[PDB]
Amino acid sequence: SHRKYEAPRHGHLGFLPRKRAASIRARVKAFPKDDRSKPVALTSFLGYKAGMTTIVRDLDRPGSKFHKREVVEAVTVVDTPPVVVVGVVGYVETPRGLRSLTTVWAEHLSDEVKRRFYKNWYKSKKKAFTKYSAKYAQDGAGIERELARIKKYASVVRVLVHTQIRKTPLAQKKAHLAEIQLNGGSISEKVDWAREHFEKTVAVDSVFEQNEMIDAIAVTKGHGFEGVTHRWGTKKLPRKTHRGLRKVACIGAWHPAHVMWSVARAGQRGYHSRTSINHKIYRVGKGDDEANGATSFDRTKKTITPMGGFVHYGEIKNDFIMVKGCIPGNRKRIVTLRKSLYTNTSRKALEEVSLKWIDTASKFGKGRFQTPAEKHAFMGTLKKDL
Amino acid sequence: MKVEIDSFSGAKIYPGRGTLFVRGDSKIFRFQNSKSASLFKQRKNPRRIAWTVLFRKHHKKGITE
Amino acid sequence: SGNGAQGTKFRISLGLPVGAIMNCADNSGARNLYIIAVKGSGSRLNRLPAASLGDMVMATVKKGKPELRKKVMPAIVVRQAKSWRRRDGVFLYFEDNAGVIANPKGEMKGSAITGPVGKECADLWPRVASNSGVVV
RNA sequence: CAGUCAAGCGUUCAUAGCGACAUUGCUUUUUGAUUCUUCGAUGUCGGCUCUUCCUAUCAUACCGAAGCAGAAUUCGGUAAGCGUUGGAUUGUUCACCCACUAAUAGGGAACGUGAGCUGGGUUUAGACCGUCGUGAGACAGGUUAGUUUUACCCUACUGAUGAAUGUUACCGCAAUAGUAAUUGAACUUAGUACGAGAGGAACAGUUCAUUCGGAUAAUUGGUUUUUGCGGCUGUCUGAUCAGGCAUUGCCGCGAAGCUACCAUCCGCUGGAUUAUGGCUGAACGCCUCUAAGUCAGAAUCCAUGCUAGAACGCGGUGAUUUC
RNA sequence: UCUUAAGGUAGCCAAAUGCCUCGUCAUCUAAUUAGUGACGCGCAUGAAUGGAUUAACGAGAUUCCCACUGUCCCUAUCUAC
RNA sequence: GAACAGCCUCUAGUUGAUAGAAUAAUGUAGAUAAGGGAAGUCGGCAAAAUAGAUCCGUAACUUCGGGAUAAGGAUUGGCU
Repeated sequence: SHRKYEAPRHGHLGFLPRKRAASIRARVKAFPKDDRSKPVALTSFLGYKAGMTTIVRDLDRPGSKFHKREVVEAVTVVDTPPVVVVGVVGYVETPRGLRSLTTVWAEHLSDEVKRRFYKNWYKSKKKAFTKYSAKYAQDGAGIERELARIKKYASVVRVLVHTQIRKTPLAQKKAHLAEIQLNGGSISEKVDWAREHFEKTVAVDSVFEQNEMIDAIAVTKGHGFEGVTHRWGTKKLPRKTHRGLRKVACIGAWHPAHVMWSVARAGQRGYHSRTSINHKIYRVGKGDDEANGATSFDRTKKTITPMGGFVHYGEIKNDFIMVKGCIPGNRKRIVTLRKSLYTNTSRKALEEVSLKWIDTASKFGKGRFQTPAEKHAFMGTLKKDL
Repeated sequence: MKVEIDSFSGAKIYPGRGTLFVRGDSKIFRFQNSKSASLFKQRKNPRRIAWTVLFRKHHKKGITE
Repeated sequence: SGNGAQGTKFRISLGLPVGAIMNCADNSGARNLYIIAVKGSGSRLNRLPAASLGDMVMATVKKGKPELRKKVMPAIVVRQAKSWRRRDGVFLYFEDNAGVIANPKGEMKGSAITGPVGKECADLWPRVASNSGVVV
């Protein structure tokens, strides 16, 4: 017999299986289509999710009730110290997909990135890329020839980079190393761009510009085993039900004599690789200057970390990025910022955003002051002050 | 952007933070947070709550500004 | 809601589901309005049609003038009492939820409004804004 | 439920829409007919919950026809991608109103779904009534009260480990499988086209909203064993200070975490096509969208994108154990 | 007048008794197969197989209202085991 | 305290219920929830609300005994 009353199915079937992601760092499944007219540029960056704040901006859109009016928006602050380029890999296209031809690396590898290749680094001889560096120190004994191979073949070249998490305030000390595709010029231009950038750092101000809709790729916050009621949002069973009410009542008809793949079941919630799109860049801030949170309307000497530090993260002494809204993953998590795979207009991507005031009150409670100067100016003299 | 004042605690209300309450007499009361809002709604006197700006002013403590 | 809509309204937290008695804030003679439907409301299984500030509901008068009782008339919500946030960023509420009787066109049956009137309702219905005393 | 014929209705006019007398079918969502299976038992109405499927399409996309001027509508095609509600009365399926709505289409899945629930009804035993019976008792007549058991096994499903291709580590590829967005209103076009008037559009452009989905906790709200701070009662520690106990003693506030369309953010652009409208053009010296060839074209399909990554699919790269 | 003697009187009623039936009218609701008040050729009410009424009482059955609420919109969080 | 109520103590008696670690889902037993307030459901089932004492006020109906704590209001500590 048919469903007595229609209702949409609970949950998106296109996000299955709701299992734990294979790694804490989410990879970029797809990179932007390459051009040749455009110059060689990285198409992604790696940063760390620090926390969220609030901003006030003078919204302008011709036809809304809030035209030329102040709006309060949640923003996510991503701590993004410059990533170090160490290596490049060429991919040749084959009738079975892209296949990696070879990976050329850099003469000297930082101990932070070299720590990635170990699971017990302290109790090791640190023998890592030693023979590779021995192959180095000569002109092209095994380096220029491999780069020539990558130029002659390998329709796709991706630069291997790693994060500067000694600069980041985490307890990690193990650099996240990933691949960023280069999407400009020819293969020769991409390869010698990588070679020239070997052992060198690149900052976000080169990759991402202000007022840019980028994509965020991250592993969402994990929550362990969850029941169907919170994992899929199915309706709670009535109060008077033997054997529990946080269940799905009927998990299938008699025939087919199996539980279908589309019935809601309990299992792992969260910790999934997700790529969300169209997140606007609100500010590309630099740590190598004070007054990160100073706007042309505030003009107050003030960094971006709130009073008491970002909760569970700390300080943003590096470069950083203000993404509007929320992004997948929790704080302290490595996120990947990616260029958009299409050029949207929407009268929303080409909206010129200029912040008026960004909140730095303490997120560790109901914060009242933005600066300790403001706190002192309000309270006055305290007994702790002599 | 202009900053509001708590109608109970006299605190500095920055945008988005706090709450607004409109009485039947159309008297707008702005609260910095749930503490001030709840103490107001249980009809407590700011003049008699020790940490409020009104109490501070009434007991003359910290008037050098 | 629908043809007689002067402008658009941002989403406001739904605080007045079907079955809510809200005060009557006009001089039409009704004392309260019983919400029985919400104009423009969506359709979901086991989900009550709920109202917010400034949208037209279809209501009945349970207390008030006999000639206003026992019939079904359009009404408009002018105070919500369920705290909603504006794009400004502030969360505000009134101490009671109240509405006024109107015809389907948006013309108010009563002649005056007692108490404050929400800005969104005022901007949607100029007649309510005209007869209202204070708009917040 | 659908055809065929066409007396006739339709101001004239069989087929715009319909169509009598007849006749051909399909369906198994009615109910019969049967008695093949089950009486060393297949839990037996409805509702709730949830998934999927069908199309005989209610709405949404694009179209053809009209007794289509416009608006509204009616008939039909490709179409099941996407949705199809909130309530009063009833145990009810079915009904029937009140409304919202773009719409409130019809169905299947052991008349889906009771080791999922409930137990209102039916259909044990108690009891009342009416009629029937001399009586015990009967009554798809009414009424009231009436125990709803077991999963730890196998499989399926949801998640989670994992032996073994020298070892170990890092970065990847992508077969295959899944896939997702949806609908409305307002401004403007425009009081314009159209129309004697009454009335009254649409494409493009903006602003929101509905349903759905995936995240997130800046803010607001919720939660309080932070037993964090304060207050309070009774008692106990000789009094004070500090505390114990009252199964978290109670109250106010309460960070953090978790979390709410109760809060915020985000939800892509290319190609092939279906109907259908055409080009050239025979068949058939004329014609003809079709026969050869071909142009456009739908919420369709396949890609782009998104999810997993084959634990017997794979690549590249680092290190590779000697007194 | 006939049948078996009498032919349903006071009352009461779609009642725990009415098939038709979700009876008809009024009221209660936005909407009522529910409730109440009426009506009564009443399948098949009715006088100690007791009729009608009835204050008080009731872990009896039913309807509405006020209060209250996570029953629900629509879920979330916390504690012990 | 009205109280061989509940709650805390004295004398007396026990400290006996397989334990350790962790804090997932679903449970069992307790709770709390913005706005609405029965829209849930066969049905307000379950829960909440009320609650002691003093003072005030108390309707229909009635077998004059009741109904009645009807309904409905206010107060409540400490100290001198």
